[PDB]
Amino acid sequence: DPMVSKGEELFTGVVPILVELDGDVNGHKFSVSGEGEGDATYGKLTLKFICTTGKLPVPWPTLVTTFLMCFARYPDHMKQHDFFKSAMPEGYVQERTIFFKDDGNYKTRAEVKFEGDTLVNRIELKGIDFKEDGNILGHKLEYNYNSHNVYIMADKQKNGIKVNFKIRHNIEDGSVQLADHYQQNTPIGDGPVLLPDNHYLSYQSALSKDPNEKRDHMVLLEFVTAAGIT
Repeated sequence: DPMVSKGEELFTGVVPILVELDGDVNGHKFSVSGEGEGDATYGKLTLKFICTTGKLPVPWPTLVTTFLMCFARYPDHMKQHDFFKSAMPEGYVQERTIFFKDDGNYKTRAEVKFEGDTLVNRIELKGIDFKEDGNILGHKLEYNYNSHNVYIMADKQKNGIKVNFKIRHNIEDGSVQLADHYQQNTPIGDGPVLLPDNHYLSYQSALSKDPNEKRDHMVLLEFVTAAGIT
């Protein structure tokens, strides 16, 4: 498949990754830069993020889903369903609303595209209607992360996809903070893209810290594999 070849071909080895985020949550402004690498053959991503403005005013686990689905491992038998890669190098827009249960919401807009050999994720985030002393602005979420399926369907009319999933963030008291994700992606270029049958991505994410790093930061390791089409 001379299409599967093209995007495939852009992702067959280790690819450098840059991430930039500009954020405002209830007027608390912040910026984050991230670097690392993706290896889509194994569904593997290794990333480190730095708050460049000082203290991050929301919990790092809240930004995991915002901070690269083109690095998912699609089984050979499902390569016709990989929208993300098909959209490259010109890229795609990823928009979300993230509804924190009994709290505020993030709205994000990201452009994911190649800049030379580097895969870049540029993000604008706005959060509103958060509680002062709630789980997010009150920093009550644990520094950990649960494994999660992400469900993908075609959105024929935006020539793209829609994505939906729930994340449960562990709260320091032993309870959980639901973060209900609604997502849409659309290609940036006018070139043909793959429009998938319904399927899911399985994600596992591990969070850590760099023992030499004194700035507020997060180290993220993610494994991601497409399935649900046997």
